[PDB]
Amino acid sequence: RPNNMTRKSIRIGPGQTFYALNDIIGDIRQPHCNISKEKWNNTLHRVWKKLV
Amino acid sequence: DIVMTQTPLSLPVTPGEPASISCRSSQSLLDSGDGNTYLDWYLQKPGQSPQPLIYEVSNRASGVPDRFSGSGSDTDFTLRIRKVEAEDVGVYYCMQYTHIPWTFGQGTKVEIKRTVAAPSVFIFPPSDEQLKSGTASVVCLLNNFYPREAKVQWKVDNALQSGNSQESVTEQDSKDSTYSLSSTLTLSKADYEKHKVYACEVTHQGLSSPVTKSFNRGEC
Amino acid sequence: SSSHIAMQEMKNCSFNMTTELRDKKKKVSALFYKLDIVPLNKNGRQYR
Amino acid sequence: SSSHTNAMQEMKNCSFNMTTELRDKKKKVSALFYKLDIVPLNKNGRQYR
Amino acid sequence: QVQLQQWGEGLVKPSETLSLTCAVYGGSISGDYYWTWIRQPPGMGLEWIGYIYGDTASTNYNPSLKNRVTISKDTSKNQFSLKLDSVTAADTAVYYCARECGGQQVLHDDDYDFYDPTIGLDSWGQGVVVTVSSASTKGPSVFPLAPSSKSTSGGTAALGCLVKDYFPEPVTVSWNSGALTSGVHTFPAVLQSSGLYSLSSVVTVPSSSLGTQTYICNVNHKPSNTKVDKKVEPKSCD
Ligand SMILES: *[C@@H]1O[C@H](CO)[C@@H](O[C@@H]2O[C@H](CO)[C@@H](O[C@@H]3O[C@H](CO[C@H]4O[C@H](CO)[C@@H](O)[C@H](O)[C@@H]4O)[C@@H](O)[C@H](O[C@H]4O[C@H](CO)[C@@H](O)[C@H](O)[C@@H]4O[C@H]4O[C@H](CO)[C@@H](O)[C@H](O)[C@@H]4O)[C@@H]3O)[C@H](O)[C@H]2NC(C)=O)[C@H](O)[C@H]1NC(C)=O
Ligand SMILES: *[C@@H]1O[C@H](CO)[C@@H](O[C@@H]2O[C@H](CO)[C@@H](O[C@@H]3O[C@H](CO[C@H]4O[C@H](CO)[C@@H](O)[C@H](O)[C@@H]4O)[C@@H](O)[C@H](O[C@H]4O[C@H](CO)[C@@H](O)[C@H](O)[C@@H]4O)[C@@H]3O)[C@H](O)[C@H]2NC(C)=O)[C@H](O)[C@H]1NC(C)=O
Ligand SMILES: *[C@@H]1O[C@H](CO)[C@@H](O[C@@H]2O[C@H](CO)[C@@H](O[C@@H]3O[C@H](CO)[C@@H](O)[C@H](O)[C@@H]3O)[C@H](O)[C@H]2NC(C)=O)[C@H](O)[C@H]1NC(C)=O
Ligand SMILES: *[C@@H]1O[C@H](CO)[C@@H](O[C@@H]2O[C@H](CO)[C@@H](O[C@@H]3O[C@H](CO)[C@@H](O)[C@H](O)[C@@H]3O)[C@H](O)[C@H]2NC(C)=O)[C@H](O)[C@H]1NC(C)=O
Ligand SMILES: *[C@@H]1O[C@H](CO)[C@@H](O[C@@H]2O[C@H](CO)[C@@H](O)[C@H](O)[C@H]2NC(C)=O)[C@H](O)[C@H]1NC(C)=O
Ligand SMILES: *[C@@H]1O[C@H](CO)[C@@H](O)[C@H](O)[C@H]1NC(C)=O
Ligand SMILES: *[C@@H]1O[C@H](CO)[C@@H](O)[C@H](O)[C@H]1NC(C)=O
Repeated sequence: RPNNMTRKSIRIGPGQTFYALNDIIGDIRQPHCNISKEKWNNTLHRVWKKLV
Repeated sequence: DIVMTQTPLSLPVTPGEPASISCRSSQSLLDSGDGNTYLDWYLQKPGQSPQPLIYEVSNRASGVPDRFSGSGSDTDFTLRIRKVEAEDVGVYYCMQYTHIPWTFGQGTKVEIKRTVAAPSVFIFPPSDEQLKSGTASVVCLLNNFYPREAKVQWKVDNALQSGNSQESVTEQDSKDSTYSLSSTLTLSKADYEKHKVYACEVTHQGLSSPVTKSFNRGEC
Repeated sequence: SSSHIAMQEMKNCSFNMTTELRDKKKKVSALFYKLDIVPLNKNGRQYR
Repeated sequence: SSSHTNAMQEMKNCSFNMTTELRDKKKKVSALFYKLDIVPLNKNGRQYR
Repeated sequence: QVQLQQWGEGLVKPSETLSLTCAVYGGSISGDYYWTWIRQPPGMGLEWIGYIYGDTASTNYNPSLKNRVTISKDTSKNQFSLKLDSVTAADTAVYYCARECGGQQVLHDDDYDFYDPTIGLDSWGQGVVVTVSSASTKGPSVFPLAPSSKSTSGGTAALGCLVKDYFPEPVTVSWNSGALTSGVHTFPAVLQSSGLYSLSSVVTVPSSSLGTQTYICNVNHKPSNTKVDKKVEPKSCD
C-alpha cells in the first residue's frame, strides 16, 4: 500500500474512541501485488497438466 | 502560558509540490473538561485579515480546498498542503485555546521558490533640496533579487557604519517572484560635509563577490 | 484530490456523533472508502 | 443552606435532565455532588460533568 | 458566518485609553459565542487580548494585560467593545474582532440538548490600525531621487522620490498620475527615533527615455491633506 495514511481519534463515548481516517499523505497511488510472471505461468501450466 | 513552536519560520515552495508545516506545544492540548483538542490553523494572506483554515487539529474549515489538511495527536501537529498553488502564499499560524491565554505560533511565511537572481544596485545621493533642509539621506537600492537575504554595508571613506542605516523590504513581487530592498543612511550636515566618498556594498548568493557602488560628492 | 480506480475509491464525509456526554452531538468528519458507504437517496449527497 | 449562610464549598447542587421510563421524555432532576466528583466543562463555571 | 464591521479611534496618545468597537451584522451577539479581540504588532505574530462570552458576562484576558483590558458587550445594539488603559508604544498594532463558536449550542426540540459545531474563529473583522504616538499630524516632505550615471545598469536607469518626516500612516505615491505602474516599487515605511515615517518609491525605466519622458511622483497624505507633485530629472552637471 504505497501511501501513508493519517489517523484521527473521535470520542464515541465514555472511554470509547473511534479511529477514523484523516487524509492521505502525498499523491494517491493504488495498492497492488506483484507476482513473478514466469513462476506463475509455470505453476498454472503444471496445474493445467494435472487437470488434463 | 503554552509556548507554541512553528517550524520552519519560512517555507519557500514552488507550485505543484507538497508543503508541510509543523507546530509543537509545550503542554498537551487535549482539554480535560470536554476532551476536545483545541488547535486551529489560520492563513493571513498579504494585507488581509486572518482567515480560518483548520478547526481542532483536523476538522477543515468552510470553503477551504481539499489540499489543506491538518493532523496531530496532542503535542505534535502538522498542516499539509497537497499541491501548493500561487494563491497559498501567506503566513500560517497555529493557535491553541485549551489554556488561557490563547497563544499563536511564530508564523510560517509561505512564499514562491524560483531561480536565484542577483540584485541590481543603484545609489541615490541626497539632493540639493534636501541639502537645504539640514539633513541628508542616501539610499542604496537593490532590485529584483532572490533569496530575500542580502547584507548591505555602508562604507564612508572605507570606514564601516553602524546604527545609522534602516532597511526596508518590499513583499515578494506577484509577477517575477523577486524582492526589492532599500537601505537608507541618514546623517546631519557636519556629518555629510565631513566626508567625501560614499558607497553601499551588497552581499548576495547570486553575486560571486560583493558588489560595491560608490559616488563622490560634488561630482556627477 | 488525486493527480489524475483510486480517484473515486474514497469520499469526504461529515456527520454528527455523540460525545462522551449523551446529550450533546459534535460535528466530526472523516475519510471513508466508497466500498463502506451506501447512498441513502438518489441525489448522491447523503450516505450511510 | 441556612448553615452555609452562617466546609460548605465541598458540595454543589447539580440539576440535569434524566431520561424517564419513556425514551421520548425527559425530567429535570436534581442531586448533590461532592466537588471531587465533578469537573467543569467550560471556563464559565456553570456546567459540569 | 457573521459580518463583523469594527471602528474606533486609530490614533491615541501615550497613557490615554484606546476604545474600539465591533458591530455584529447577520447574527445575534447573545449566544454561545466567544467575542474575541486579537492584535498583531507591526511585523510580529498574532497576540490574543481577551474575549467576552455571549450568554453570561464571563470575560477572560491576557495575563500580560489582565490589569488594563476591559471587554464589554451591548446586546441592545449588537456590538462589543474593547477598552485598553494606559497605552504605551508597545500597544501599537492592528486590532481584529473575531467570533469563536462555542461547543454547547442550544438545540431546540431535538433528540439532543446541545450541539458542538467544531468551529473556531470563523468570523474576523477587517482590522483597525492603532498607533500609540504623541507626535502631531505632519505634512510629508518629497525629495527627488534623481537618476544618474551611478544608477544605470545595462541601459536601465533607476529613479524615484523620497518621502520623509510625515505622520501618521499612510501615504499614497503614484507616478505620472498612475500612468506608470511597471517597475514601480513602494517600500514599506519605517519609524525613526523621531517618531516620524519615511519611505522610498522607486521605478526602473530605460535610460534612453530619461530626457524624452517626464517623470513626476504624486504624493498624497490624507491625514494632513497634502498633495505634492515632484518632478524627477537627471542631476544637472553645472
Ligand atoms: C434540560 O432540558 C431543559 C428543557 O428542555 C432545557 O431547558 C432549556 O434551556 C434553554 C437554554 O436556556 C432554553 O432556551 C431558551 O429559549 C428562549 C429563546 O428561544 C426561543 O426562540 C427560539 C427562536 O429564536 C425558539 O426556537 C425557541 O423554542 C424559543 O421559543 C429564551 O428563553 C432563552 O434565550 C434567551 O436567553 C439566552 C441566555 O440568556 C440567550 O442565549 C438567548 O439569546 C436569549 O436571550 C434573551 O434573554 C436575555 C436575558 O435572559 C436577553 O439579554 C436577550 O436580549 C434575549 O431577550 C433560551 O435560549 C429552553 O427553552 C429550555 N427549555 C425549556 C422547556 O424551558 C435545559 O437546558 C436542559 N439542560 C439542563 C442542563 O438543564
Ligand atoms: C448535524 O447537526 C446540526 C445541528 O442540528 C445540523 O445542522 C442543522 O441542519 C439543518 C438542515 O440543514 C438546518 O436547517 C436549515 O437551516 C437553514 C436556516 O433555516 C432556519 O431559518 C428558517 C427561516 O429563515 C426557518 O424556516 C428554518 O426552520 C430554520 O430555523 C436553512 O438552510 C434551511 O431552511 C430552509 O430550507 C428548508 C428546506 O430546505 C425550508 O423548510 C425552510 O423554510 C428554509 O427555506 C433549514 O432549516 C439547521 O439550521 C442546522 N442547525 C444549526 C444549529 O445550524 C446538521 O445538518 C447535522 N448534520 C451534519 C452532517 O452536519
Ligand atoms: C511491482 O512491479 C511494478 C512494475 O511492474 C513496479 O512499478 C515500477 O516501480 C519502479 C521502481 O520504483 C518504477 O521505476 C521508477 O519510477 C520512477 C519514474 O517513473 C522513478 O522513481 C525512477 O526513475 C524509476 O524509473 C516504475 O516506474 C514503476 N512502474 C512501472 C510501470 O514499471 C512496482 O513498484 C512493483 N511493486 C512492488 C511492491 O515491488
Ligand atoms: C478525564 O478528566 C479528568 C478531569 O479533568 C482528568 O484529570 C486531570 O488530569 C490532568 C493530567 O494532566 C491533571 O493535571 C495535573 O494536575 C496536577 C496539578 O493540578 C499535577 O499532577 C499535574 O501538573 C497536572 O497539571 C488534572 O488535575 C486532572 N484533573 C482532576 C480533576 O483530577 C483526566 O486526565 C481525564 N482523563 C483522560 C483519559 O483524558
Ligand atoms: C508458460 O510456460 C509454458 C511451459 O510449457 C510455455 O508453453 C510453451 O507453449 C508453446 C506453444 O504454446 C510451445 O511451443 C513451447 O515449447 C512451450 N514451452 C515450454 C517450455 O514447454 C508457455 O509459452 C509459457 N507462457 C505462457 C504465456 O503460457
Ligand atoms: C471534502 O472535500 C471537498 C473538496 O474540497 C469539499 O468541498 C467538501 O466539503 C469536503 N466534504 C465535506 C463533507 O465537508
Ligand atoms: C446565601 O444567600 C444569602 C441570601 O442571598 C446570602 O446573603 C449569603 O451570602 C449566601 N451564602 C453563601 C453563598 O454561602
